[PDB]
Amino acid sequence: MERKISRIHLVSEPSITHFLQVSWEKTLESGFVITLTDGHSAWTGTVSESEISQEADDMEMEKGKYVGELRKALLSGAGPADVYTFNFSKESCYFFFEKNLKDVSFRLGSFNLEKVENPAEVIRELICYCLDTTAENQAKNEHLQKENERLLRDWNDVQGRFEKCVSAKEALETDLYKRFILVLNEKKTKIRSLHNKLLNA
Amino acid sequence: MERKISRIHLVSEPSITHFLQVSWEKTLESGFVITLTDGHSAWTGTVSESEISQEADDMEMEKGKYVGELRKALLSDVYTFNFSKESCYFFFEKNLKDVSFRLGSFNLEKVENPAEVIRELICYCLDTTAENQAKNEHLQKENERLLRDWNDVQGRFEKCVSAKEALETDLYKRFILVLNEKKTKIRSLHNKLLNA
Amino acid sequence: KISNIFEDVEFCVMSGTQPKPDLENRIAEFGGYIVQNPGPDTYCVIAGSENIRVKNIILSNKHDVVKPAWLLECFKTKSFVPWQPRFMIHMCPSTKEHFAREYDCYGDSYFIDTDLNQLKEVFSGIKNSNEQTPEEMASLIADLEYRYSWDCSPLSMFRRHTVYLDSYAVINDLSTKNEGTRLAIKALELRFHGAKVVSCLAEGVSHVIIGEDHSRVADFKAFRRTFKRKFKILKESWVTDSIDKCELQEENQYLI
Repeated sequence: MERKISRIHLVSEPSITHFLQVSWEKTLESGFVITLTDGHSAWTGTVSESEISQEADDMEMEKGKYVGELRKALLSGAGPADVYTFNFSKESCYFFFEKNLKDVSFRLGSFNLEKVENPAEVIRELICYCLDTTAENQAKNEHLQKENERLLRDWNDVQGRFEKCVSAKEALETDLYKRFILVLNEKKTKIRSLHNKLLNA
Repeated sequence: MERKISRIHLVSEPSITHFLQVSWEKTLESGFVITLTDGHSAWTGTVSESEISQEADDMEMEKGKYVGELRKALLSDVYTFNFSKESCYFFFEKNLKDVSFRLGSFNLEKVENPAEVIRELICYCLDTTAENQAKNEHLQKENERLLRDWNDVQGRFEKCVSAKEALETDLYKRFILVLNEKKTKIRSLHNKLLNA
Repeated sequence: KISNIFEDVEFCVMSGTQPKPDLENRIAEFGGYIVQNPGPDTYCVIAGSENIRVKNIILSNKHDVVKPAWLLECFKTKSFVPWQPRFMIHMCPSTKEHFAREYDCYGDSYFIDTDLNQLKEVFSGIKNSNEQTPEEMASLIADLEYRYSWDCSPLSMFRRHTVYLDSYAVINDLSTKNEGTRLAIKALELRFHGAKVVSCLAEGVSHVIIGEDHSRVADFKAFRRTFKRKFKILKESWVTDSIDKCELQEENQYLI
């Protein structure tokens, strides 16, 4: 049972921010509930598996495609390209939203909202969930950033140690050789001297 | 400009949730704005740099565990909030084991947009939340990549150490055979000397 | 046909088949005679691989058995290359004694200084043997560095240390190993610079190395009251600081 609060702007209200909360179970295509609010009031409504299918049919558009568009419009899924438009009458409580492509506006779907009776309260619930959300993602960030640090220091550290070790190892054989030759040739100094004295014996 | 947001209760209304929000500029010490809401109405209050440090003087105290008592008590079983909408007096007091005493109390003065205030605050969450999500995704893929590499260097360093261990052993093994042959020879000749 | 350095020289080629009849053919185009089994005038047998006639020819000691690479320098130099240990698979008594006057049994002169070249070549015929245990190699190595003052060499900086790294959530319990740890990398560094590293804390470890988790420190110091030989407990940064200045820092800085 996912939900998704997304902040929008109404065409009616250029400067004033508004919040769209959708909510469902996990598809969008199975239907969804849909509160708007502005701080100060709160409107709701429900869409259904089949209303969606009909809407798509109206647009002569393949169903995955259409739901594609729905997620991007309703869930802040928008690409850089994508421009979406949101329209609401307080008065008629009608919600429609559209996409804007080659300077045409293409309606993407509509809603019947029903102004809500308990306003300051669903606002409460809403904005408790956001505190919980922001706190979770905060804490997960603190953790990921600390692992990132750990990891970056430890990778830098093996890289250097490792390469210093590959050099030393590559110079080792000859190095041993050289230590071995001085020792054996000192032995041979001693062989020569004893042998010569034995000659003179 | 720093800030911090915080769910609370009042004893005045035990059964529901409110929000206190504390904002300040580069420190809590410059002074600060503080705001409270039920989800419906707008309460605000400005307590700044001059009567901030006059608190710890009319109490003679370390700003230290005042300032720090407040920030524990404010920026987030046992503080206790009480406010009245008519006066605007907001007080809190530190509740102890079998004593109790007084901690703080703004004489607030509320404002006219209960929406402009709920707007900044829902936004804050969403902006702060969406920002972290992006970073968390990048960090997460960065960290899998750093661990992969780390694991690879580890396996190549393991082989380089085995190779170094094997290279010495093999080479000492063939040294000690040859060195020994010089000492045995040195022994004959020494003995054979002493005898001629 | 192509030469006669070998003319009037009789050869047995037993192995082979670098191939037994190739070489007999080649011998034969250098003027030389082949003979199916050895005899009072055969000059030497040639010996590519271990074998029945061969293994046996060695067990008698009439003949003296030489590697195919000798003939191939003769063929390549068009000359009758003097025998050098590096050529001999086995020596008949008379020839053994002639070469035991100037040379080791591996081929090092008694009397003439070796070389990089010349000793590589000596080293180059031996494969060992196993006659040697890691613990064993260690001491031999260690005493030779001590003998020769090689014991401060970096790559040997730690031979004398026997070290337990705190890599197990339960001391000495191999199945509690914490893997992919800064401490896993310290075992590699210690081993690479000569250390003996041990997966078991027991009498004879001279050092134990902690990183950031001190959770087992007190178990260690508790273990060590029961030891005779009283290990040190050291910080990981001991090993790094020692390797970074290419010699032992030491220890009392890094205690515990």
